Amino acid sequence: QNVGTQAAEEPLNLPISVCTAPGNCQTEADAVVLDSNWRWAHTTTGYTNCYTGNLWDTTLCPTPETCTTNCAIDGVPLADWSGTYGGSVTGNKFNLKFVTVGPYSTNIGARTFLLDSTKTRYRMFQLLNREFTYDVDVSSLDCGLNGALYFVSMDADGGAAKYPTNKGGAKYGTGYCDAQCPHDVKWINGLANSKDWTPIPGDANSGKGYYGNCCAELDIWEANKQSQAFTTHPCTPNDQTRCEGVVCGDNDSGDRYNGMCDKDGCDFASYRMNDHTFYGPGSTFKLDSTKPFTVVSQFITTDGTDNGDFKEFRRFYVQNGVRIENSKVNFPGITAYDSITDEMCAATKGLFGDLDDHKNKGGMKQMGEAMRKGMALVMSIWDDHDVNMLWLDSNYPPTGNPSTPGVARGPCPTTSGVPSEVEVTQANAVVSFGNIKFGPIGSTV
Repeated sequence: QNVGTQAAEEPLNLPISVCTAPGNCQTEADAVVLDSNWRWAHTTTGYTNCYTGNLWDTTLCPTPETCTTNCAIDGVPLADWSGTYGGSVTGNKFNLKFVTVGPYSTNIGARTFLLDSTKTRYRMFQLLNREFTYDVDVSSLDCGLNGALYFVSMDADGGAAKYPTNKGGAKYGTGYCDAQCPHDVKWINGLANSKDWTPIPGDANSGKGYYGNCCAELDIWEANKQSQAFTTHPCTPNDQTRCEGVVCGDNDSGDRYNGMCDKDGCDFASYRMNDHTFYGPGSTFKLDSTKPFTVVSQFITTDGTDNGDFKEFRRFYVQNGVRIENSKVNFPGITAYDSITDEMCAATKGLFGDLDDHKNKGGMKQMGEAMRKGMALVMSIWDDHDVNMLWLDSNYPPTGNPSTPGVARGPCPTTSGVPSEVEVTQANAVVSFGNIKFGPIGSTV
């Protein structure tokens, strides 16, 4: 995309801490940028929309190459972050509102990325043999909503170096890809994704174009107050790849397990792994989701070095000063795993009857190659038009028997999560991600 002249791009400052040992950290002066999907797209030398609601203007955008010539994406000034998009920062805490009813329109959901101290590139994290940690508040997110923090194998400059027609790069939140190979990305490989664009029924704001955009993804946190998961999604290859046909692994053509990305990923979700009491909204759960807590993630390698292969994603929590170890897998004949490993993935997927696409895509080792190259940090809040978040917090499939291992993922009703309902009932939901810390293992708490 070209860049417009109607509004200055002003990302929100967000300090994080880079640590060398327990309680010994230095501030890093980073900032948050809005994904280019949420930006106003209009004529390059005027005011006229190129995209409105969930459609491209067919006169300005008869083809992607003409679309891209005629149109531009514009900036988000400070005032609009809060007024239009519902983003704000207080000290080292970032807050994202699910629904923001602005002056002249309504915004639903948000995806944002962390920029480095220059505000010119994404802050890339090389996660192998490191620990990443943050404080979270999800007490106001219920069934159907997801406040997610995760990493993806985006390019640090948004693709600007590879794609000449991308003039915005990271400064305009360009280049989003993930292991779902999404077709709802509006700009891919520096071009409008306007070919064969189709609105999403029941989503006034989105559609799906001809291409998708795939890359590896490491989900640190997929959650609401009812259920939470962490998940590895390798791809072959791991880097940003525009896809079409079977390579995207589209759910709608029966191709979920035929594409380049592991779509299901290898998940550790406490409730699905059969500990219903570990996490939930109340003081008698082990971890109380009505209150804020710290989430620690350790990326362990085969040799304890930056050069080894990734072998294990470990997790623990701290809440009101109390260290809380992860829950464990709880099924007869299955070892009580408390972390993600290749072995854990094969045992659990074998029990659940799930295809081990994680292993087919090269497993922990392949996931770690992505982490070694460096991944971008994403913070988002969203509802789910395809499956109503039932995969995260209910029975999936909803017709499945919940005593069958793998089906039950949380206590929410199978009728929950309908976007038109949650956008009313949960209009005030807000996720907070704060006090981010990154360092060697053992250094962040």
